[PDB]
Amino acid sequence: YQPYRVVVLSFELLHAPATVCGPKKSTNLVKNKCVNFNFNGLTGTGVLT
Amino acid sequence: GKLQDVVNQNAQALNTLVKQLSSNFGAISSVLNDILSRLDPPEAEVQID
Amino acid sequence: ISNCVADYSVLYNSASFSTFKCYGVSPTKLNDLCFTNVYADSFVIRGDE
Amino acid sequence: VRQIAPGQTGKIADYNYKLPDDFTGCVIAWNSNNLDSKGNYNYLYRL
Repeated sequence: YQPYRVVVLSFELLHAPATVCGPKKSTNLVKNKCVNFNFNGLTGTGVLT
Repeated sequence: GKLQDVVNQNAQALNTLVKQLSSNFGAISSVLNDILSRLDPPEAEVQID
Repeated sequence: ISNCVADYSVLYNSASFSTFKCYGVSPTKLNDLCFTNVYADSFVIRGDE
Repeated sequence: VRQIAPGQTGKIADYNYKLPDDFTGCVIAWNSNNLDSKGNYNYLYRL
């Protein structure tokens, strides 16, 4: 019966540009090589050409 | 006509196979890289399965 | 909430809370994503509610 | 006590005691307010 404070956060996850991002910051690009990329929060393994 | 119908049936079957890669079958997404960039390993297994 | 660089580890590593419960994501991955629009809601209810 | 589960986050899981996801075995906990608390400043955790 004691009071509790409640916060509810809600968000979308992939839309029109990012506009709120996390605490990490960029590295420099490496091309023609297998990497694990991350652009605005969309990951994947590939080769950037 | 009998030779063209073989090419038409072999192309409907390969187009259905590519189009089924955009179904989620009950998971939270159809993209495998968005399940892996949003869930920790125990929760992710139930969605990739 | 918009146009930020929000840290999230400053919240859940602080042990102020008895209920942290994320739904579409996992709390480990929140420092890697970008959220497009964030809403926050606040109220006070009883214990069991 | 909720952070001694296979896959959590906070202080005890991130810095003190971490369980593996492939974990088999039981977790037991019980309340000891009298015998341990005289504040007693010998029990420590890593910040």
